Amino acid sequence: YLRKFVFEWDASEDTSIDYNPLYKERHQVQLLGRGFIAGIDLKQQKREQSRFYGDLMEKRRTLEEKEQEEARLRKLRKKEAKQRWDDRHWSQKKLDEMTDRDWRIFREDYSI
Amino acid sequence: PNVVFIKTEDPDLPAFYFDPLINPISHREPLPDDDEEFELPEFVEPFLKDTPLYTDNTANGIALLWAPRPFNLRSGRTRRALDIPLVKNWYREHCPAGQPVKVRV
Amino acid sequence: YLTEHPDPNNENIVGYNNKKCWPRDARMRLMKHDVNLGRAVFWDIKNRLPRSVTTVQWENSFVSVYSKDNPNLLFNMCGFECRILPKCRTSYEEFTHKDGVWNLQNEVTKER
Amino acid sequence: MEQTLPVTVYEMDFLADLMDNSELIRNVTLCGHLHHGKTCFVDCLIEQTHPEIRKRYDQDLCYTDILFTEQERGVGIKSTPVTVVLPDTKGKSYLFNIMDTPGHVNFSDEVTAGLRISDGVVLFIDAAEGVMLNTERLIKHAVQERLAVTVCINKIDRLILELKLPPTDAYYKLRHIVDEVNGLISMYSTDENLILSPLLGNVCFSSSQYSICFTLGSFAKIYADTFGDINYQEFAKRLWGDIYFNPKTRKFTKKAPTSSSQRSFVEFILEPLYKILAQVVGDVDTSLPRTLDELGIHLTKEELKLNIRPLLRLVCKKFFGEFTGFVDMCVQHIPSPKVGAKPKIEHTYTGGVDSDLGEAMSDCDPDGPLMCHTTKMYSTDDGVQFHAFGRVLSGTIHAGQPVKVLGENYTLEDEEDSQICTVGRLWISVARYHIEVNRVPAGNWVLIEGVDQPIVKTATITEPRGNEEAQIFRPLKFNTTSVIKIAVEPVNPSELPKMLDGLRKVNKSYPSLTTKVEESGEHVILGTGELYLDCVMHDLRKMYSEIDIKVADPVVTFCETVVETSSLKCFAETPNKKNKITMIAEPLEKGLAEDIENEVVQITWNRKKLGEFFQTKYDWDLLAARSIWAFGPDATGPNILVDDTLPSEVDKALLGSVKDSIVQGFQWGTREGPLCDELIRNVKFKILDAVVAQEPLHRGGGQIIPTARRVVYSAFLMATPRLMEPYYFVEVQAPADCVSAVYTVLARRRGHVTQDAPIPGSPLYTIKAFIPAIDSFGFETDLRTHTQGQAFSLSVFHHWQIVPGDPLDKSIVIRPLEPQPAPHLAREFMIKTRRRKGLSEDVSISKFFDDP
Repeated sequence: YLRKFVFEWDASEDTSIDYNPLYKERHQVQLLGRGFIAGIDLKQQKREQSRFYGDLMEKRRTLEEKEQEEARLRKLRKKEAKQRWDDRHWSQKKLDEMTDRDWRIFREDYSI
Repeated sequence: PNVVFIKTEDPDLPAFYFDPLINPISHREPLPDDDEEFELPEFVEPFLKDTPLYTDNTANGIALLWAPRPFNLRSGRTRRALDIPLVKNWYREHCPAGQPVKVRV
Repeated sequence: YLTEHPDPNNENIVGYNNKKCWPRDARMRLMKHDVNLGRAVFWDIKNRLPRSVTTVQWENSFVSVYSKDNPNLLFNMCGFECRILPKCRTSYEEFTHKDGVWNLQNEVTKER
Repeated sequence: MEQTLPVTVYEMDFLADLMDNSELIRNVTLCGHLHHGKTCFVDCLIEQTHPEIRKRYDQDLCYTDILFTEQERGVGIKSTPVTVVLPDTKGKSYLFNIMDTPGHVNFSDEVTAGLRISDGVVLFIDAAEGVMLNTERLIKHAVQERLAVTVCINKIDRLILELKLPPTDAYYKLRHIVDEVNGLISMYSTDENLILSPLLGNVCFSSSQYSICFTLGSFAKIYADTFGDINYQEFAKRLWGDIYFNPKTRKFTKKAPTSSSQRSFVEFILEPLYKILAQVVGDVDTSLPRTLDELGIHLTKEELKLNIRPLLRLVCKKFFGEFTGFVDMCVQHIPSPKVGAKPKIEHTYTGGVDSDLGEAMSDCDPDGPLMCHTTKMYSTDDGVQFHAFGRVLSGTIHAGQPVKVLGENYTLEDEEDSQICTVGRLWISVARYHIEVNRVPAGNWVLIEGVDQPIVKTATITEPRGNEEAQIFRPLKFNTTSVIKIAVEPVNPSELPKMLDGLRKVNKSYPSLTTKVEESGEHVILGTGELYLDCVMHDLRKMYSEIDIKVADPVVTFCETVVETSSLKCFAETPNKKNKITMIAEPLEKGLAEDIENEVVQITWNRKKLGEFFQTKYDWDLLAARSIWAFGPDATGPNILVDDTLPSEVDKALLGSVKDSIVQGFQWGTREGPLCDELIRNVKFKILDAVVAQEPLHRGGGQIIPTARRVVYSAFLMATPRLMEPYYFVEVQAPADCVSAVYTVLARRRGHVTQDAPIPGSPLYTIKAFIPAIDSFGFETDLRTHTQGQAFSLSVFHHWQIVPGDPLDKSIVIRPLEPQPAPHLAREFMIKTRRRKGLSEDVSISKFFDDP
């Protein structure tokens, strides 16, 4: 009411320096607890999500629905644990379980 | 209008299923008298009574309805590998809340 | 003035000379009545002078009005841009001694 | 006439022939909430009746919403009339006049313009969102305008492709929507004759995106076509309402067999629809041909290669065919101009049905006296000339015919607000093209040309040298009140006249717009919201006046009131030093002003009934209930003028001589008000004493009107004055998680959340709130930005609430540019407005008195 070849941008060119709390801390999207932002790790997004919809399901789901979801989560976690157990670190890989890719990972990941 | 498409997580569940996300509806008519002589001919049945209500690949199609543009289609024209920006939608959206100053710029 | 130079569109403000050196709250505020009065005064002065003898251009002149709407009285004299602000008018503050400020006081009462 | 027109299924001669017969005409207003599918439904009808016009595979073509601003925003802004010839279920073609109204609440006034020239209302309700704020407001307004009401439950496909509800749950959702609409109607209408239920045919289920329009009768006729032996009317009677079907006995019974069979609606209607949609969207390549053959629909190879949405639209167009269910619904339940003329005259015509001309118009005869009534003003593409749009109630309007146009102030005693104009041309108004016609009989909509000059908002077209007792139609009563006030000036004052012209034009384009000039020479525009004023200013900048215009920040129009009686009996004499009037002012009872505004009480009533009402509902004294003079500034104004002068002290006959002058002064004073020149609201004025000069020449006229205004001002000021902010009602459709965040936004704008109930059958919640209008600027933007766009809000004027501060508090110091704290907001709102109006710096309590 009142030269220089710069490869990286300058920090003064930044925007989004707001004073309104409604605009600084913007409430992220919770796509019904089932949609995730692209690129980011799915497990990280699951861990850091607001967990509001998990409470909503645990409050609204019937006993049979709870059993169904528990069984599905059991199977999915079993598959994930199999993948993790299979994905043993090259050194962690058992002597006999060290394949050619595991030996290459042990040779490359080590400092020697 | 807010698309209220409920994404299905459990494939075993029926395609047309009352997901807990949907708010349950609190239940509670000049009807004709039952004693009347209305009869339905034997040739008459529901239009697709034999047709199953849902199939194993029905929820997949309903999900494909609301997919991003390259997946909303079923027929299309081939594009150059140059012409496809794999990460254009990434910076077209809002920057993630916790990020350093250089990535925001 | 408006009988001789009518202004149905209130266009008298478009060409009003004002001292841009001072800040906006320090300049003359182009109120409708103040602008009309300044134009009327300049018009009367110009009419008092025959055009062949001498001419008083509006673009090279400057009229400043002090009234209930304008607290600052501005004038340029001998290279000095002076702006008088009365004490009882839009001061409401304790004043120190600044070099560029002249403390004008009434002679008969010696009051600033 | 003869001109170039687009290819259509019917013929223009048939359309003109249908206009003569008033028994085959339906005047229909398609109203509803924002983005509920009205425009897409009209587009589907146009595609049905225009073979050459086809909707794009990607972009939902909108035949209505022709404005550039409408196209860019995507929000309907102005009502679009469309006259078509639609086939019924039996095949009988009916003439349909459809006024596609905008769904946004800010443009609710537009819908009012479409409700004056219509006999029936079709309310479009989203099958997913259900009943929203604008649907309730439009139901109240329609049933209060004495209009037939039907419902189209649009976007049923959202129940199938978005919510993925089970068919029984979809039936439950539809039944709940119908029940809620019925409850709203019964709440706003004393009569219970107009119960809405799909059994009666009042309700049609539609999906304008995929062209799935059907009622029970139409879909039962589909069954009759595929199986000839069944009678469709009885089947449609049996299709809805928890009536189960037994295929062992082939009979419909209220008792459910097998305890697992679905209702008739679910088994026969909903489940086949689900199967069709699921086969198209899920099993297209593997199992679509079999179901297409079972339904008798044959699609070409090029047609089967379409994407899923175009394929759904094509399949459902081939299956359901024409929108005959909509035609049934609007033919059986919406009166024709012949049938529906009597309620329209009884409600809108000022002279009433009892008058001779009212009886003449009750027949809607083409060969009668001309009584056309236009409520819209449509600007041409160039924006220079305006066409007055409205229905012809009697007689017949002819092109090139002399006409008497009556304005809103035209009366029999004062006929000055009337002008003789020559009609230029007549058009039947389809959306994107106009059919020039030589004449238009009674009961049809017309774009009269050449009559725009003497009218701003509302017109009464009649014939000259006749109808010497003709009166005007009542001006449009508006659903909401225009509050948001913006000052407008030109960038270059040299081009001031152009803007002025533009103002006139916008005053014609927007029915509720109010443009004036205050005492300070400031041009003032009143609107209903920020989107409404945005559209108004876009029109003012681009369509009408092409000049650059500066717009002040938006402020609201405050009201003035009192909270306790006057300290002393105020008084004033005339400049003649005679005719002393002594008055006091007191606040009204709770809800009395609401009763006056909502037409619950009218000064047009006789003394007996008005006194009885004021004595029983508000327990007034008989003398106090019979001494009431006038209601506020306008007709049914929130203020009340009473005289407590006992006949012993003041002659009632003498006071009645100056009664008109005193009432005029009261009305003017209440319209202006002494605080900041704003409407005085909810104040009772009592005339304690009245001396009156006996000679007529020393009273009346300019002596007693200003004296009455002065004494009203003094009585208002001595009584403790207060300001009323306008409080808007806000409905937010937000996801479950975002509800909390919504509160945060309303925390920063003095917003009070009244309720946060969820939407049954939908994963969203409707947060209702009461936000100050002065604090509502940018609230919609703040809410949508803070919640990443997932929360949407619509604000509409709700009431007037007293500002916390005290306006007459000279002790308060106010910095020029600072958001003042609440305890003295009124003090900020009074002086600053006083500066905007151009009045003095401050008002004194004894300014209008006689002692000082």
